[PDB]
Amino acid sequence: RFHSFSFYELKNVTNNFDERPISVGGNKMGEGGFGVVYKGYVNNTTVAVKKLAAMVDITTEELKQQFDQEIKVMAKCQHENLVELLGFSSDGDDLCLVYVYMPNGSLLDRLSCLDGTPPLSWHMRCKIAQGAANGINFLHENHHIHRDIKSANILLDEAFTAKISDFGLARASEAQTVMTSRIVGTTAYMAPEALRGEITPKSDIYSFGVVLLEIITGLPAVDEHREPQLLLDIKEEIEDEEKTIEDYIDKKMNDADSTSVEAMYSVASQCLHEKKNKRPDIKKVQQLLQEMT
Ligand SMILES: CNc1cc(-c2ccc3cc(C#N)cnn23)ncc1C(=O)NC[C@@H](F)C(C)(C)O
Repeated sequence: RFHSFSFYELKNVTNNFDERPISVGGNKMGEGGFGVVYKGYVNNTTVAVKKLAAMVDITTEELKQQFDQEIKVMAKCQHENLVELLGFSSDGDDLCLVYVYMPNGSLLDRLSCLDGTPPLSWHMRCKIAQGAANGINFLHENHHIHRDIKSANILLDEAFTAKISDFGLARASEAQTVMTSRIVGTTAYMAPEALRGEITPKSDIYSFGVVLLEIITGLPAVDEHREPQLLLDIKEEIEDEEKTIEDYIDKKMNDADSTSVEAMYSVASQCLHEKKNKRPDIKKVQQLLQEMT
């Protein structure tokens, strides 16, 4: 179970929600469409505090439903490859979620070496891939579709254990795929059918395939000042025999052998089937990654 903080704790331990980035003396550690994440301290524990906010176009009602989803999901799902929700504040007109602080931040930022952190070794990238898959597997076995799988939502503890975060968009799975009029996610990560409003766990797999390409290449999922602009189009250029995965391997690594890299790439490529029904389910992905080390 959880703890019910009021603001005055959360406000006051985040330097009154100091929105300046950590690196310039504030408390901001990251931000997304649904809020800003702040560094705080509760008792003797460093925490991450997410204060919700419509950073994109969405309703207060939608924010509140997302807040309630996250609690509901976290109340049911405890696992070492998921983040740990300590508690929340609903006090007044501002919603906060409090988590155990993750000392290595997001996988997106570590693949970028943001703030000067050292590149991830191939050995740690394999541990991260296996961990994220274990976490997704746990969600699907508990009949939850994540719907927002991306490197920004994979956090890393001091041993680089991968932790899936951000469950406000999650949905129960079951019978047959369902459709919604509200299309959510980050387009560079999204499966075809999810772009069309279909809700299905197969879309989590596709998104995980993109994360695996990020892990192998260190490239961003989308980059305007790059060609191609979309990472997932790398599969088409390798499949057309123009290039090979080795042309794209991240150079900021000295411990990556061709055989394990091709094994990871092969998994990513299966995940990235445009046809939803040709993709491996998460159990299969998990086993493929286990066989790879
Ligand atoms: C995005 N960044 C963080 C996020 C989090 C964190 C922990 C749990 C949760 C849950 C959600 C949600 N929903 C969002 N975040 N979250 N914990 C730390 C960081 C961070 O920036 N750590 C510092 C390092 F990066 C380093 C020193 C190398 O700079």
